[PDB]
Amino acid sequence: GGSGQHCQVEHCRQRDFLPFVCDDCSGIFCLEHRSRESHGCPEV
Ligand SMILES: [Zn+2]
Ligand SMILES: [Zn+2]
Repeated sequence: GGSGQHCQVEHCRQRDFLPFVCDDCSGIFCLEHRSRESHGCPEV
């Protein structure tokens, strides 16, 4: 929207994404990124 929230994973793209933050991991996460498991969520 305005440089407010961006996927923690630097590898992620710049294009718009799904603003999904992890309860345990404050870092921003995407809906698709989950399937990739690039972040390695503790509850995933
Ligand atoms: Zn992402
Ligand atoms: Zn997480």
